[PDB]
Amino acid sequence: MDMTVKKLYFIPAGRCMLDHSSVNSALTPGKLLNLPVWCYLLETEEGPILVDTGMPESAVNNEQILPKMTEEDRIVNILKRVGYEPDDLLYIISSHLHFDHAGGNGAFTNTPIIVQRTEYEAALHREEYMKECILPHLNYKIIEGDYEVVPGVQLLYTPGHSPGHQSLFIKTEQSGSVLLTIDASYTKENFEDEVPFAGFDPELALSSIKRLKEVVKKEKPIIFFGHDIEQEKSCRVFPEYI
Ligand SMILES: [Zn+2]
Ligand SMILES: [Zn+2]
Repeated sequence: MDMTVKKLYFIPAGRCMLDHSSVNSALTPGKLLNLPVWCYLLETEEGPILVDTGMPESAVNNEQILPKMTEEDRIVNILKRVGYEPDDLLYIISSHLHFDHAGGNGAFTNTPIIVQRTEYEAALHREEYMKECILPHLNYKIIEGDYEVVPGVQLLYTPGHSPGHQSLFIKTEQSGSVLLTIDASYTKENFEDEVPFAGFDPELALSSIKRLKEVVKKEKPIIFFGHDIEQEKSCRVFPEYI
């Protein structure tokens, strides 16, 4: 039997202000949304695993897209609070390399950073990628498609929102099956109702959602969305875990 993840921690990593048309492509632009930024910490048998690394420190007190980030929201300060130094981490998982998911990746210079090849290669070329998110000499562990990280921790390839976006399917000891969509769906309605949202390839984003729905049919997991203001406040967050 595969081990489950001992603890899954949801960690607030600051916020990001966007036009409301980013959670619903049909909306008349002109209203602001203040979205939560997340990272996740997985305690496993072989060691702690961090999923995403917050915003780049150039966003600290430095707000189309307006980062709302304090010093406390820097990944190493998050790491201090959880009780680890970067080198304690078994793996870093980058769901993708957008600035609000990979901006702290430079803090981890020894830990393998799991990233999809299509994401990594896009970040080497596409304009939307900040250098903080694609530093050249980190220990990248480049994968393609679905991948088991450690027993209990699986990566589901869900491109569309970005060229190589990936989501997480986790089994925890306390909660059983958990799906973290990350940016494969910002909100429940992006997923449930297939309300269109911001992305590199919306058509591919839809098929990724359709694939996740096949997984949900079979596994019936609890699902946590990437930037969901409605779901946010009833999540148990660090120091609590699920
Ligand atoms: Zn994104
Ligand atoms: Zn995001």
